[PDB]
Amino acid sequence: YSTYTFLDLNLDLSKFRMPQPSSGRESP
Amino acid sequence: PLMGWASTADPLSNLVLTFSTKEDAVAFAEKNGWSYDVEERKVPKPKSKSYGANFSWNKRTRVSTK
Amino acid sequence: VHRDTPENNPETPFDFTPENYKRIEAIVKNYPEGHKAAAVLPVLDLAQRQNGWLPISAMNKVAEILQVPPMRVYEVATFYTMYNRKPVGKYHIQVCTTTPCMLRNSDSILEAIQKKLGIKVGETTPDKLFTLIEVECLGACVNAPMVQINDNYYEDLTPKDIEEIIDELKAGKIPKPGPRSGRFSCEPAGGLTSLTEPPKGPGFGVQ
Amino acid sequence: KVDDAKVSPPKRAEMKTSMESLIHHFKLYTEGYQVPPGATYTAIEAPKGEFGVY
Amino acid sequence: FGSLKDEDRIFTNLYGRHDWRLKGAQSRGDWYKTKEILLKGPDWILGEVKTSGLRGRGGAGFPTGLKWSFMNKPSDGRPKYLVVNADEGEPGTCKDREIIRHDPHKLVEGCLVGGRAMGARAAYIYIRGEFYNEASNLQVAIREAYEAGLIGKNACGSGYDFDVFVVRGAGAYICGEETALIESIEGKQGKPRLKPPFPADVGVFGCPTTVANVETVAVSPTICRRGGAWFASFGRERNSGTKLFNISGHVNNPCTVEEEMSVPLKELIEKHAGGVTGGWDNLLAVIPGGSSTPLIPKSVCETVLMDFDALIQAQTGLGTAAVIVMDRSTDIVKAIARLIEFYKHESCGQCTPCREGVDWMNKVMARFVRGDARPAEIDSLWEISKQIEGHTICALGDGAAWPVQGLIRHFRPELEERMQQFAQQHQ
Amino acid sequence: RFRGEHALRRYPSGEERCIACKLCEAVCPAQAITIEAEPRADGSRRTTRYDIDMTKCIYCGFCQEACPVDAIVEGPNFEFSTETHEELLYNKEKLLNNGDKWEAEIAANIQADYLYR
Amino acid sequence: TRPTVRPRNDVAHKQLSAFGEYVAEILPKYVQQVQVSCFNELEICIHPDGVIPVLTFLRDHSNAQFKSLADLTAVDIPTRQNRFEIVYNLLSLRFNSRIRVKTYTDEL
Amino acid sequence: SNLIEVFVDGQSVMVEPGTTVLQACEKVGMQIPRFCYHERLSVAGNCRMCLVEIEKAPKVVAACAMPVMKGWNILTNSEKTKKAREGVMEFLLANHPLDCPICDQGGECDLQDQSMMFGSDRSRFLEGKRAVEDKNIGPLVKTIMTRCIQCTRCIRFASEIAGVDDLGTTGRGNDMQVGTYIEKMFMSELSGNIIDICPVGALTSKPYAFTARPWETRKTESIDVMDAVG
Ligand SMILES: Cc1cc2nc3c(=O)[nH]c(=O)nc-3n(C[C@H](O)[C@H](O)[C@H](O)COP(=O)(O)O)c2cc1C
Ligand code: SF4
Ligand code: SF4
Ligand code: SF4
Ligand code: SF4
Ligand code: SF4
Ligand code: FES
Ligand code: FES
Repeated sequence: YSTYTFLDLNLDLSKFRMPQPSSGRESP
Repeated sequence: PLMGWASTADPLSNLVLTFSTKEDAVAFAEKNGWSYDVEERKVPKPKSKSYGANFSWNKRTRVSTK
Repeated sequence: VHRDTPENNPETPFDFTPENYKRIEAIVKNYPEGHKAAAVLPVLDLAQRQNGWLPISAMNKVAEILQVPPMRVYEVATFYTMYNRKPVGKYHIQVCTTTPCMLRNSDSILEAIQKKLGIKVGETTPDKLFTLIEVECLGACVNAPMVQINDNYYEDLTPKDIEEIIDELKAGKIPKPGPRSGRFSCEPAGGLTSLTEPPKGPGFGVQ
Repeated sequence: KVDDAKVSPPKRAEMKTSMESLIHHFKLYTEGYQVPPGATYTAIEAPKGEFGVY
Repeated sequence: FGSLKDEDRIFTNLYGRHDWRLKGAQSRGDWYKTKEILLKGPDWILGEVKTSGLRGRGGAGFPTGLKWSFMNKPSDGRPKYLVVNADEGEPGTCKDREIIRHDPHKLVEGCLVGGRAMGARAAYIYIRGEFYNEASNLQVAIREAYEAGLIGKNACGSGYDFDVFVVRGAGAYICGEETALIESIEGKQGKPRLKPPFPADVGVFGCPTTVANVETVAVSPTICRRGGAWFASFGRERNSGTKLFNISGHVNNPCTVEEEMSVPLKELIEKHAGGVTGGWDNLLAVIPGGSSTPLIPKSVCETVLMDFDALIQAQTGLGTAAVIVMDRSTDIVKAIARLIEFYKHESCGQCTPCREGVDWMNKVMARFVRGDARPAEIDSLWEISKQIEGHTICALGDGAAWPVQGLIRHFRPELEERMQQFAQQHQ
Repeated sequence: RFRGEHALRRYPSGEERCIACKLCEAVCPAQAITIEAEPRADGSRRTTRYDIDMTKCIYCGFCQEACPVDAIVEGPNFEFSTETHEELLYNKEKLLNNGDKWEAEIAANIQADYLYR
Repeated sequence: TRPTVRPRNDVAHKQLSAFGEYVAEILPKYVQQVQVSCFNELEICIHPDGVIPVLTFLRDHSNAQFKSLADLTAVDIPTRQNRFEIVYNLLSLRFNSRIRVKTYTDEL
Repeated sequence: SNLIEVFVDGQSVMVEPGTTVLQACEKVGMQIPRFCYHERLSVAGNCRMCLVEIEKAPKVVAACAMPVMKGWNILTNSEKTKKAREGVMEFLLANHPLDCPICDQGGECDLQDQSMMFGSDRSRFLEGKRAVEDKNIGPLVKTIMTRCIQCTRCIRFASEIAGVDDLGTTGRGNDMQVGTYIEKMFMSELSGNIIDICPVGALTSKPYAFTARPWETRKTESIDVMDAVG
């Protein structure tokens, strides 16, 4: 019910814990 | 020099024969007795192609834009 | 319509807000590095969120962010439906016409919008902001021919809503983001109650 | 004409609307047909004798 | 089938619609026995869904208990991921945005539980961009529990605990098929791969993944929880369990519907609650599914239950679980012609069978709705529908023959009288 | 349907109906036609030289029926009998003159007979 | 198959099969290949020493007259290791049948 | 050692575990009709013009891109193959202009040397034929993108060898074009070499453009000297 305010979704608490990332490499 | 028709002597100029093999190729230039020069048959690489190798984890072949 | 650019604005320009650059940090952290390489679906759509409709100079900008060739981005922005390249309005309205919505009496939620408004059908308003399109396949055909807006949707449509939602937004109101009448909770109506209780002894996982 | 169009050319009012008709009008006039191998012989009654083709 | 039911009760696999839709404390159903479920190994859950043999609610068979255990390579050196669908691409489905409406806590209950069966690393769920308010509350529903230390990265009590990474498309295609979603999860244009390369659990994002549906994993907590000897509840020994329905088209209350296997549609559609059109002596021409099912008249389908083979006993079965009718006022040809018009505006464009075969039809299907000159084009239009089956890659080739191929069946005086009217009018 | 002198028609107000598509030269059995095209400056392609011998011309009717754009037509006038072999070679700019000395003659013929072929 | 495709018959395809079966059975000094043409005609390959006798066997007999020589022809073929190809052709006036005699050769 | 004995048309042949149906059937001397597959490129499956009816199966597969398992019966000429090749190649010859008087690949084009040999006999559309517009790329390559069977063969060239990533696939459904979205010119070395690749008359030569049809030329092989490798 708000068109903006995606930083509450995206990077608010999901930046503190990602987790972790390790995610491998794949450089390539 | 009246039209532009590419007129000519050289009465052979249009002769292709179709021989089945090399073994019976040179066996006709000798029986009538003129010189020759032989090319070679070329057949390509066998080769290694595999769809599904276009998607990699660490390799370099990875295509896009499709 | 066409999908080409006859050089309106090659350099518009369109640069981002320093509040927006730190949100680009969070997206790249999600994807695994190396094959990260394209976060173009939130990154280009974040450029739509700042502007409203993105010109060709916005498409050249994100290529320098993600070190991709530019044609990798011109391609992707012209496939998906939601992105906008022509100029748009303040309220981009969607009348969800499909087969069951045709059966759900879209006929009065059809024109008589233009008799209510005064524009051409399927067309933007001549002045500024009302721009009318029609879309397919969003959720409930169990409702009426529902009308989505840029942040919500309006279930249970009717010509009285056509007499309201068109009317109240010209003054700038919020015409009920939900079902304006009927069941507020989308219930079976004759099967709605079903004796609300704890769900009959949790704990069968002994096995 | 024989109908199956790999032997007959099509009508002039047919090679002028549809697409599949040029490809069998054009290419039936650059190269000819394709006929399978093998010899044959025949004979009709020409009005003084025969007329045979090998 | 048993006793022709398929009832509706309160002992269900859903929590509740009207109770509470926001964040909460996971009152009775959610997180009841949390760590004891995943305390055991994978083979405790591998083959455990064979007590139901849950076929899968994506739109096909191939049971979801089998795709997780079997067709699942153990490991070589590379990670694994989960891809949970949430896109609803069949028109008039509404099976999603009702699960996400009031019960969002249940989806992360079996996200970590379902991924233990594969042993995958991360979880990528995929919501349509157009559903933005409900998907906004989904990320809020993460922080209610996941942020509270219940899940990740070692919570609770196990070394296996991971995240959920939410993305959005825009207006995409990848609902109706996999292998276009794992392409559009990258950034490419979503023009899908071939479906058997090396199929979707061999070649994926960079490393093999799985593709499941919403209630393919939303029922997975309670199906591993309640189990039984209840998981075979209704229907025959072919299909087992209870599946979510929806009622659309012409009704007094087009509403959400919950039931179990093999209920007859004559007593099911009239119930909950009004059948406001002609229940009888009108047509009540019904469609079994969303878009992969053609028309049926008032014949034996009203006597036929909702088993998978019951509709396969008829000409076409369906797994979308969407019901739409048109009794009296609606023109029969007019409604389905705008469903062929639909496919021109979603189709990919790679294969020359689908592209430039649908538009062969959409140019001429709009002629039949008008009523025009001489027939016997119908059998030609029937042959073209008979000529897109194994030719296209994805199901939308196969999902574009079927509303044509059944309209040509079942219905003789459809346009034999309509084109007669224009032939009489021109005369 | 008579066969005779050659011609090249043109459209209402002139376009030189030929397009140099090279079929009237590939099914002459006697190899009379000799076409050499060039991209003309406007962009549409045309001929430069067009040569029909009137001695190798065996009078088939294979040029008349191979043409897609309906240009080269065996016209219905047997008026001939020149006195030099240097003359019966035709150029392009003879045929047009010979094809615009009449088109009231030719276009009355083809309108009667295009309904069969 | 359809109209505008030639209808065959198995009558002459069996009789001309069966007839020239024993032209290789009773002169197996010369005849070295016999094959049946699909359009109901016969070819019979004959070594060039049997140029006179297998004609002379045919020329008069009770079972195979073949008393009319329709066409003698000759085809040249490079790449054969023996160039030419002499092809005889005959007509059974009592019987309405055809048979061709294909004798290979060389220049010298 | 390390081969699968696979029976083509009821006749054995021994291929490596990991070849294609295309190459294996090209070993015993047969050419399935090819559009979207050139040897020196990658492999895509986006025209569906090789359709082999594999024996003892309901479905029909593409012989371009699939492995060959334990010994199949690759049944090329049947009554289900020949109902598919004839059905695919009526589709693309619909949305297509009526050239070959003036299109410059009038001698070799593979909507023409299939469609006598394989493919249909007559047309049933009977009106339509969408018409996109052309543009320019360079003064080497005349570009008429009306013709365009959309085989994506020129696009996989650029992402491959001639590493200028410039062309793309722009659109959805029937509405797509091929050429560059911006008005960028595409020019490097090997830039004019695409006009051999292009299997119909879309990409054609600019200086040669309207001179002569290719059944008249006299091919004599030769070696060119402007450079090191010859
Ligand atoms: C007509 C049709 C519509 C479909 N719609 C959807 C859809 O809206 N959402 C979805 O996830 N899958 C849809 N699918 C099927 C996908 O292929 C499916 O999601 C994928 O195969 C996973 O299936 P699963 O549930 O067995 O995991 C549809 C299939 C068909 C034939
Ligand atoms: S059905 Fe055809 S258009 Fe649709 S995804 Fe498959 S190949 Fe592409
Ligand atoms: S008349 Fe026809 S065939 Fe002759 S040059 Fe003109 S276009 Fe070509
Ligand atoms: S009449 Fe026949 S031979 Fe004479 S120019 Fe015409 S096509 Fe050639
Ligand atoms: S130029 Fe035309 S024929 Fe060549 S690949 Fe592109 S679309 Fe296909
Ligand atoms: S590209 Fe094909 S269809 Fe087009 S003119 Fe050439 S041969 Fe005809
Ligand atoms: S399709 Fe229009 S609302 Fe569901
Ligand atoms: S035919 Fe080229 S893709 Fe299969």
